[PDB]
Amino acid sequence: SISVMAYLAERYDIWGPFLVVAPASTLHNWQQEVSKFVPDFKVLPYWGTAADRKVLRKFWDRKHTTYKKDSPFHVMI
DNA sequence: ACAGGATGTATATATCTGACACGTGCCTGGAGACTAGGGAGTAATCCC
Repeated sequence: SISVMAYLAERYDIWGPFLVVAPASTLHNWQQEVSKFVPDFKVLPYWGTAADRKVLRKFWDRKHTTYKKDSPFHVMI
């Protein structure tokens, strides 16, 4: 799946809004998988408080419509 | 009025979040020992 995202990210240069969703036990290992294989392009999780949700989604929620985001954050996990 | 398929219930598990709860670093106001000025206690006494 990460290979699919990387291929259609930087062969066809749309490095994309990425949205991986899974059970909430595995996601730290998913963070480690992202951290191994593509820290070249970045990632952003959510775990905790609803206030933490509200503050983190401000530095998440799409910020820019046109290109993809021209982002410092493009993988919601 | 009866048949059929919807929703409802039941017993047992599971995950995941919310609004509480408890736990700890650390300042400053309370406690202790002290003196001495003095308001208060107290006997005395005029007299309303």
